[PDB]
Amino acid sequence: EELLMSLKLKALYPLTGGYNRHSINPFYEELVRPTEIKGLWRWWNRVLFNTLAYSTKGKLYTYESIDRLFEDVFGSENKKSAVRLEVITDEGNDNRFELSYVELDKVIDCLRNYKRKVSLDFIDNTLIAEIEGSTKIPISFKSNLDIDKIIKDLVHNNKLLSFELLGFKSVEIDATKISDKKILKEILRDLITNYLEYFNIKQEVTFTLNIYLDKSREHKQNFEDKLKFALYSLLVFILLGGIGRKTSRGFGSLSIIDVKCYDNSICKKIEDLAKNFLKISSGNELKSKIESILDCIKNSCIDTLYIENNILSEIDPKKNVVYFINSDLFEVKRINDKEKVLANIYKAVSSEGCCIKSIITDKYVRKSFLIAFGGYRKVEKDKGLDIGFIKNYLCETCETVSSFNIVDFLLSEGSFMSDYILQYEHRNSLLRFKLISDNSNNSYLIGYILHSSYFKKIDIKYVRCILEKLTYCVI
Amino acid sequence: AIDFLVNILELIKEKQCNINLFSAISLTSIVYNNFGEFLSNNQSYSTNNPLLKYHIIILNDKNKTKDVEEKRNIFKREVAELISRNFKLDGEKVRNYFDSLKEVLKSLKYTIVDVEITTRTRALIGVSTSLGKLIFGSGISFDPYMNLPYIPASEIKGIVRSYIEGKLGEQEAEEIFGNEEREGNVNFTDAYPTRSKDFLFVPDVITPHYNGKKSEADAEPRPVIHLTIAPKVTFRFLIYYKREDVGKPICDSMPIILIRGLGARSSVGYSLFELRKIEVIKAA
Amino acid sequence: RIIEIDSAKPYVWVYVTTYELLKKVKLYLDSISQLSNASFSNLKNKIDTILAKEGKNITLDSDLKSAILNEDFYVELEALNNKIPSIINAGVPLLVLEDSIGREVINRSLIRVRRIRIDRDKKVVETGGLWSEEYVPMKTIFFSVLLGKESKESAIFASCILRNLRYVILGGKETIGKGIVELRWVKDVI
Amino acid sequence: RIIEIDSAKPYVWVYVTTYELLKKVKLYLDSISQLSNASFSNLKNKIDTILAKEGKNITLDSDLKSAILNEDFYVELEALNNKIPSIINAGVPLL
Amino acid sequence: LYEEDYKLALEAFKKVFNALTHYGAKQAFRSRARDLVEEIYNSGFIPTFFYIISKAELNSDSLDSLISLFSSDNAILRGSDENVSYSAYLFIILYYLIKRGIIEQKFLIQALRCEKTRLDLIDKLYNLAPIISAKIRTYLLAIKRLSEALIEAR
Amino acid sequence: YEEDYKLALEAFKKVFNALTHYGAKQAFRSRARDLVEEIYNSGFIPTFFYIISKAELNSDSLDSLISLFSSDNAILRGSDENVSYSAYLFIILYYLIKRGIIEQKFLIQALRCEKTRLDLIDKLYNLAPIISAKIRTYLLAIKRLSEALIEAR
Amino acid sequence: STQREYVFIPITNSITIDVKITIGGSDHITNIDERGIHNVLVITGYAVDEKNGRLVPTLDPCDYVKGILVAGTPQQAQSNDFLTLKLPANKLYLIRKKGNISDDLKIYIPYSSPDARNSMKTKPVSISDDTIVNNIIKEVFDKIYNITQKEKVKIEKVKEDIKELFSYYALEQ
Amino acid sequence: STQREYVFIPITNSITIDVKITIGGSDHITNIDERGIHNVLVITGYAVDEKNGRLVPTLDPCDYVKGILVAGTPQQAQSNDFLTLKLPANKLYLIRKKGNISDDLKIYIPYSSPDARNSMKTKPVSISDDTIVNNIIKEVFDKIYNITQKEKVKIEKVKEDIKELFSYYALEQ
Amino acid sequence: STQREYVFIPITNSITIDVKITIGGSDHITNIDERGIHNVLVITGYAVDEKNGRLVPTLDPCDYVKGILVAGTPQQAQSNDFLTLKLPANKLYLIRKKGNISDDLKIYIPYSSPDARNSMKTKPVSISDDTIVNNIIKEVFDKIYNITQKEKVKIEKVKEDIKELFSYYALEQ
Amino acid sequence: STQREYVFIPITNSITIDVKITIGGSDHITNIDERGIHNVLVITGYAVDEKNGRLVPTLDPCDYVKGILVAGTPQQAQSNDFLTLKLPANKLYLIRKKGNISDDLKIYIPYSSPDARNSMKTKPVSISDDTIVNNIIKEVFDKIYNITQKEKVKIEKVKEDIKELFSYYALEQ
Repeated sequence: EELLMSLKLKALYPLTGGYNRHSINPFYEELVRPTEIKGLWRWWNRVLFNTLAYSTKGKLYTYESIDRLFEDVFGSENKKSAVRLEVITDEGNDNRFELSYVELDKVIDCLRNYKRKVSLDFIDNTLIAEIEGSTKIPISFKSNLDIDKIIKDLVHNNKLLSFELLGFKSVEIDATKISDKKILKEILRDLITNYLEYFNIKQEVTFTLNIYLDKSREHKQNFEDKLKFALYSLLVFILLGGIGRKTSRGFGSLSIIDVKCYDNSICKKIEDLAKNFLKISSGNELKSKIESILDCIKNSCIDTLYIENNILSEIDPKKNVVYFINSDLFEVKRINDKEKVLANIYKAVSSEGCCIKSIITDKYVRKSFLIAFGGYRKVEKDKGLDIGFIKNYLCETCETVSSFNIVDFLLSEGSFMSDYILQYEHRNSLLRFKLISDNSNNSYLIGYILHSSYFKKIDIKYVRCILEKLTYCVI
Repeated sequence: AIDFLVNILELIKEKQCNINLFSAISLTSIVYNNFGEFLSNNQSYSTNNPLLKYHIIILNDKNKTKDVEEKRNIFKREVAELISRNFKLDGEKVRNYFDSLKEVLKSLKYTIVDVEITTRTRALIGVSTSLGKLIFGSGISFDPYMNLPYIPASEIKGIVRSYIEGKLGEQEAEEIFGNEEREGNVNFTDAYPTRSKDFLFVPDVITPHYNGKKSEADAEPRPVIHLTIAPKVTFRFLIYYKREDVGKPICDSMPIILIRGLGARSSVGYSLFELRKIEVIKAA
Repeated sequence: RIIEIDSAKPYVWVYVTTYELLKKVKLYLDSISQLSNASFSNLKNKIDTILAKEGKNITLDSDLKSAILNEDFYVELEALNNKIPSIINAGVPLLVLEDSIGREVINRSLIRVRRIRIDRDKKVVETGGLWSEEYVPMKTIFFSVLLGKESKESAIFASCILRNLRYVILGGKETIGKGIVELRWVKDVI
Repeated sequence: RIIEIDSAKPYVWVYVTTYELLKKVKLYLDSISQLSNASFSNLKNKIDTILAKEGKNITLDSDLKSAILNEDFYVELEALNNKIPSIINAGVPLL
Repeated sequence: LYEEDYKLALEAFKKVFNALTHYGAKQAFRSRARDLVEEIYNSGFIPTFFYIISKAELNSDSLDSLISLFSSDNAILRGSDENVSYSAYLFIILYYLIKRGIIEQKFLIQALRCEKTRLDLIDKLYNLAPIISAKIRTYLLAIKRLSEALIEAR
Repeated sequence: YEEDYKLALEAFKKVFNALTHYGAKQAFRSRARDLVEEIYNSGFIPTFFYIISKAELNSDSLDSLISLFSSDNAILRGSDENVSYSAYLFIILYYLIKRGIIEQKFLIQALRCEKTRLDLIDKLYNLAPIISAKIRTYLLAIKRLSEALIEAR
Repeated sequence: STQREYVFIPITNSITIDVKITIGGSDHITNIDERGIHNVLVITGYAVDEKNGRLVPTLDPCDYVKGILVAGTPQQAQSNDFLTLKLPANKLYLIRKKGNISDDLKIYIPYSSPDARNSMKTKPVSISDDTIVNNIIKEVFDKIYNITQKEKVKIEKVKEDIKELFSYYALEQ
Repeated sequence: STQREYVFIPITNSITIDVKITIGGSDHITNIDERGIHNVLVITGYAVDEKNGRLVPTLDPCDYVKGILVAGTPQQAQSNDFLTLKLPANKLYLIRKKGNISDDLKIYIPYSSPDARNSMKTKPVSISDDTIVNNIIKEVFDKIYNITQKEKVKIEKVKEDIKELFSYYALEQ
Repeated sequence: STQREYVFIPITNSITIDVKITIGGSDHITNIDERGIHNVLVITGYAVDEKNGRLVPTLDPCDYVKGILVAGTPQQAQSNDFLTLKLPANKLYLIRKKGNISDDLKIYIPYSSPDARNSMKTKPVSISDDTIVNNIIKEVFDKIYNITQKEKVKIEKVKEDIKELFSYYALEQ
Repeated sequence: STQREYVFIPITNSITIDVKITIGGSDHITNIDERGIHNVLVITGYAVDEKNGRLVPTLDPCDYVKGILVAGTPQQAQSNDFLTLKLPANKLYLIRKKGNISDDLKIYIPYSSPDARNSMKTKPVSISDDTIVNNIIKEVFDKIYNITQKEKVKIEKVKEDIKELFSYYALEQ
């Protein structure tokens, strides 16, 4: 075993989770989970691979076979991983979340013989137990983690973050039946912890990502070639994706501070292509680099492209979904207020925000666009024609003014994609954002659209200059 | 009795090192698995009782059931926090154990190699054993009579041997660890925790999205709360032998092998250790 | 391993024996006393008091009222008089279960560990390389006797050898730390 | 070894004998009661009381009605008519 | 009469083995029988017993099919591959408690079905603990060997 | 009489050849000694379930056995454990065929497709006390040819 | 809901000959569209008796019946062999549950009563004899739902549910 | 053969004796000799209405009523109060059973018709409110409690046995 | 020489006799006297097609057609159907074997072509439905010998062996 | 689907392939790629008899014939040299399986009318005689696979498979 390479990266406002869905907990703190890197690296490998397969073969391959193809690198049920990650985040402390005291016993007395719901809000460095039965009583707590002011701003001013607080902030309390205080004092006490821990957010989380090789994986078929392709999918993971939660909206965006390597025979082009991001100096100059890195994985420097192997499996378009990189939908602007655009992206992904109420100026072409691009949207098909008039935009074949047709989305009935694109509460967003920079103080927002397989076909330039105006008013 | 199980959770938070954690977790699993049932009208619960919380609290309204399965997820997370917070390591009985054992092996005229390894990152040893298996789905190698997690000597011997067999070839390994026609020349002892900074166990999660998944359509997270060994926990174990011949390749290999994986899921950097000290008591 | 409430003294594990197991120890001491000169009336005495309580789960050396043994067997334990001295000669208590219960408790009291064999190249478990073994916990106590015959050398074997004999390695799995054991002569720990 | 089903008085083991084994003991007693003046009526009458109940599994000093001997063998025991004073004196019954 | 554990295991197996339809469901049941017999020793019968009922995810229909399997033959365990496996191994355990006369069948079905008598089942299992433990672990060893033979590996 | 010693010669001859590797031979030598005493101590049915489980008879191994009944160049595939247990299983079935304890047609159609294996094991269970009486001298002969014709490890 | 009718599948079918006035409204709940019968309703503690078969009650909780719950009438307004209960659909032990129903019904279930000079001696019965599952798909599963059965009769999966689900404990006296 | 009746221990008292509790033979299944009530019959799918405390048959198997079995004549005048089953004694669900009983029996259980005017919403009732955990505890027992005058003075445990077992379901309409 | 033909035991009616008059000689293959039916023939790799009880050759060894092969020639009509097979009687898989056959047996089997219209998915057809259980004896067994339905109290067993011995597969398409 | 044909492998060159061109698609069934032969089909109750071997249909289940499944057509519309069934491939008794096969396949099997005028009297025959396996290689394993053994280096690892796997039965006339 020996160290393959080292990637000193940084993350921008990462929302890394844990057992409690927060980056800190009563026991430890991890702002970077080496399990999420390995999990996302594999996700950005099954995407890049199907990109290399939808540019040289016109074929798409299922996930359970791409990793079966790469299991000699990332490992599987039949083989240990050949690469092993090791994240060494800086400041290397213990830094658990400790709640020293929380003086709350009036709100306890405000909660006898009643079924209310407590709700926490952080108003001017002080939190309030908003009993929806009209009692905004304050609380005098004292804890760690020093919420400065900025996160309190950043959370309240970002409509996405504030929307996900709706879980971690409130809970009903039935007390008409037998009640207590030793029990209520412990219900409310953790409700504080699960709330303040949501505010352990930090910009500029600097960590290293050491990647080791074992030197015991004999070159089965393309080991030396499968591996150096995985490094490519790791760079595009760094350059297009982030770690943590809501990375499809800019959070946890990754950068590159300095890349070393220790085996020139493999990492040669990878470190070089990675070296080209330490000194980015112009918006459309990076738009060239984003394409420079991508094409060197395509027809230029074709990394052994051994698709002619009996491991893969073509997908079924009417029952499978696959995400791959459309090399054309890419936009690199420039920004100087990360927090502003981080809160602006809500203007571009919400069905009422002041960026797509301008670009796609209607109800249906607006919503139906998000339904097919903005991940999964809560669309309640209990009202009138606004389930079909958005269907009329997303049919497989019907009267279309805009090209948002889905591979088997039929009207008057529901196929597999008909329910999937409509009722499946876990669907990633094809429209993504990422803020990237280092050593230049020149932050560049990046916008792109992952190409899916359920799309019948998409008018490239139309939905591009939709995305174009998008990335413009997001600043 | 059922009057005994409803009180089992209070027993954990009032002893903190003195219940049988193995049997306490197993008994808890009867409540975690009948969680919906233990909530119906099962009063006579003390003030200390942690099941009232799920009577008072309420998470869904349209479903009696969906209200419960959410409460059960919280109960599991709460149980993992009780164990990790209350059950903390008392390593005096281990030091008295290893010091008594070490004197025995001197009586038997061995050359002992005392070794302390320190947990650097959250470790996972014996993930497929039975401790919380009935709650968390994972386990930890747990000695139910020392009432402590441990690393099996067979695992340390098997990890060290794979490093010598890989480094020093085959014939050198089978000359130190033997084969089906020669006995081994090195014995190992289980590794028990002797000192921690604050915690001994620590909750964690594994949330697979794309595992055995064909496409993006069949993807959905499956969170798995479980227990891991906390960082900065020192495990002590012994290595003893009779031939000085085998003394060098063990004292050599030890520091290297620990910095790599010494347990489960070390490909993603979980069970990495740190040679804290090596003591060598020559026989005579 | 034991879990119990109602005790000013908590226990993680306890000693457990049965009446059939003490009978065979009495039977051993009965016969060797008639097949030799050595008469260990003190052990016979301690065991006779315990055997008189047969039919009930009793509790020596402590004051437990009822417990759950090995997660599965709830027993209600009578208390034999506290003045019956310790036979283990230690601080942990000692239950004597009636043999119908104690046969289940003692069998589930053995440590049972699965081991594997690793593919050297895939670093994964081999095919059919997974088996399980059975250990008896630390601090278990076994009773046996060592008998000799008048030989001018049984005299030396008992005089010098048997005295300088405290620690021995028994059984297998020696290289994973199993097998070390201690011999405690009744002659000096009666 | 016994599994004491169809009863609540639990035994761990039990003494098991058969009728052919007893017939050979009757023979030994009948013969030597002629080659000597010594008679063993107390033993010869216990054994003969048992041998009358041949063609049936009986238990002498017990109330079992059923058992699973040596983990495999089910027996439907019929207790003896009244009692026999424990040929081999012990609390453990004889089947 | 009285069936020995190996005859009781064949009977219980040919009901489950036929109720399972998808071979993926049978390969799961092969994993259950292999390690659920080792778990009953390490964590007792009673903790492991309710673990199985939970992992079975006894829905109204799944529990309905399981009951049908005791009497009918056309009964088919339907559900996910890991649900029906644990649902099948629950029948294996129930088929023993019922046939050996350890627990009455009515009380057992009424336990799995309604929540009130479920707690009462937890009690009966602690009284009958020395009865079940002595025997069951060799009837389940036969179910383990019957599955490793009649069901191809993973 | 010694018909069962001749029968054990035909059977061992088939096994001794269908076991290609010499380590698979030394494993069948282990099975022949252990599995004859286990039928003594534990009985036929417990030992048969033990055998038939370590054999891992899917359908690929069933054809090797079914052919071996007729051909004399079939070969057992698998590793030393699987082949040796599968060989010993054939050793047993060969006796129940050549002694009319089971109809060979039944035994071959039972080994074949899906479920009559359960019918076989069910039937074998009802003949258990007959079989364990008749195979004693046969399996004991197999045990001695094994210890004679196959070297140790 | 309306006046509701529970009929039993068990194989004599002359009491499902006795099925009567249909929905009137649209209260068909036992969905049979593609996968087969849904919202099946099992009664525990009864038995169909298949001889004047009208669900005679028992006391065992191990014997049960399964059938169809459809919008009906008390067999031409004859309320001696029916119970006519009303439950809030909380206590509706449905199987193969699909969708949901409102929280009150007027369910009519057949009724009989124990007659002495005999025992109860109940026994389970399966369903087989593909002529029978033709006898009921034509008679008792058709003249209740004969709007389909041009599309879902060889993607049927209803006999796959009849043979599977509709077990019962006939008296067999 | 002896015929028996079925009384229970409710929070209410609307089943005062409702019967001639003796048939000329003092045999009793629900034996309370050794360590508490034994062989107590549990009836599934029924509620008591807490008024005219006869049983309402319910399709929910989670309905819960349990009582004791006593041998008498079922008030042959009022033959409108029961349904007079006859089961082989192996088809009824008992609790804390004793030496088995494997012969046919005739049993009478208080049955009140559905009487469809409202919808049933059954709810669980334990036994508490010591006001009656002694008074009618004597009454319903006093048929066999003046014998218990030796079994209640020094063998007094069955007052805490009522607390546990009899947790029937009152309809509580 | 000894002409013989195959007639088996399905649910269908086309199997009633399916083949004209028996040999006329006193020879048969299957005993019927003591233990019920003896020497039931089992042919593998064929199904009955739910009608027109002929055996289309499948390939899997799981498909059974259990029946009583008897002495005779097929229908004294077009030989476009039957196998017309000769074998030394040590090459037909009998079950419940009795007094040994010793000669070569020319046999006729109701063979259909593979019928390559679509897939053949066999459906195991067990025998039940007591009404036909007697009809089968009434249409097949009572005529092949005529020593049955006339002088047998052993008719009871022939009612049981059909529901115990014969169990086959069918295409049903 | 792919119209597949079953070239059994006896010792004789009676195979002489006498069937039509290869797959017409891209996939055989009987692969020989790297671990040896694969997906070898097995037929039971048939003997090839190698007198223009055409698998005379026996009824003894102990008679089997192995062989390869390659996609071809039954000899230029001469559709009587074969059986021509259509089956769902779940019933395909295959050996040394390597990967998946779909839900519907057409199988052409060289078939002969039941060879009457003789009792079958078939006997087992293996494959031996390296002259024949050398023939069989160039006869079918190269005429149908003149693209393997060239991208494959080791060939004489799979030659003995023909001696090892492909046993059969024959009337031996």
